[PDB]
Amino acid sequence: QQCVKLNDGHFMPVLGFGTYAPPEVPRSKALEVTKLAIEAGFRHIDSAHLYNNEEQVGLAIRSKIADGSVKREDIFYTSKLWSTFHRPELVRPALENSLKKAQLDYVDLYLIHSPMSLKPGEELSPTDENGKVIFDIVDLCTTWEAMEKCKDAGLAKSIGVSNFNRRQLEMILNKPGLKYKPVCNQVECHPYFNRSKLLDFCKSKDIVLVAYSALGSQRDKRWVDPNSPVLLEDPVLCALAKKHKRTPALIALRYQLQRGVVVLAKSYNEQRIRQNVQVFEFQLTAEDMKAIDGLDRNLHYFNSDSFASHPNYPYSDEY
Ligand SMILES: NC(=O)c1ccc[n+]([C@@H]2O[C@H](COP(=O)([O-])OP(=O)(O)OC[C@H]3O[C@@H](n4cnc5c(N)ncnc54)[C@H](OP(=O)(O)O)[C@@H]3O)[C@@H](O)[C@H]2O)c1
Ligand SMILES: CCNC(=O)CCC/C=C\C[C@@H]1[C@@H](/C=C/[C@@H](O)CCc2ccccc2)[C@H](O)C[C@@H]1O
Repeated sequence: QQCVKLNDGHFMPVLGFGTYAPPEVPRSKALEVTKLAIEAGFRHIDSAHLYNNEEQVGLAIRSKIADGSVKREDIFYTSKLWSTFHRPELVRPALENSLKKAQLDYVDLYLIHSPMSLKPGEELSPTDENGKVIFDIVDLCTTWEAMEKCKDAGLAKSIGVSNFNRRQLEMILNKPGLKYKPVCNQVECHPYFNRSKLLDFCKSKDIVLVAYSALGSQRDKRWVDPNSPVLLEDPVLCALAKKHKRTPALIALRYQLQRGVVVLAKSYNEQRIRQNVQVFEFQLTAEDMKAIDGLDRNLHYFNSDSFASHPNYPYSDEY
């Protein structure tokens, strides 16, 4: 397992474990799978306030340190600030609670989960009588400045963003008095949505692209595009799998690794968890890479169309 140096000087394992699982999955599973992930070789763990699993994931991390398997410095742990906590005065308090939940002194990375602000309050998804999500209006530069203060204090080793498009990134990059550039931009990235233009832009600013839904997505009927094709069923990925004697998932992950993208992989299956670390055991040829590049269809699995009205909807621009 290799790492990538952040514009922070910090190192980020290029292979990360995705801890999100739908609410139907017992909260107890997050604890077991994260430990299995660690034992399998994962050193980068991705969590968030939205996942409602920080206590478990954090406990899983501390259990692996306690049993002497790893050192805190060996694990790269990240959490995120939910959209209902974008308001400046709510940022540090959010990070501290996340730290308390995980029982950690610092988070390796803290991200602004999404540029789309939501009504502050208790609800993760505040909605009106019509089931419509209530938006909020916040200057993300102030959210970022609060983010910087958390790094100043040592609560976060690095800080970055997620789901930002070029315009939104430039906004932070061009902010006067900027103290810290985001070390990354975690976005949806897979062969059907390879984000080539955004990727090249991020590299030009020394911002690493971290891919999520890299194995497709979990395809939750509540949140996925019903008409979207199944990535792991792709005939090209499957042909490549056969050629390399690997799996479509391994092919999709390796693709990201070779174009300089940090890849996340969520699995709550012990055998698939262990299979996923095999992404380091082989490599795709330039022609393999070329064929995969051609699969891009600007497809995002998240069925967000109903939020395109949000002024900060990231998918309104080319990239
Ligand atoms: N910031 C954001 O907006 C955002 C959005 C979405 C996700 N994320 C993060 O990124 C992670 C990954 O994204 P995602 O949740 O869409 O998941 P994903 O990694 O695209 O999910 C892959 C799905 O494929 C299956 N899988 C895993 N390894 C496999 C293998 N070797 N062969 C065949 N199937 C395999 C898994 O099912 P099994 O569990 O059955 O193995 C899993 O549900 C999340 O856990 C989360 O931490 C961030
Ligand atoms: C467009 C790019 N994606 C983004 O920014 C991130 C969108 C939020 C993260 C994940 C998408 C959904 C989650 C849905 C959450 C909704 O309740 C709130 C969505 C929302 C609407 C308006 C403003 C902020 C958030 C669900 O838990 C599982 C599924 O994965």
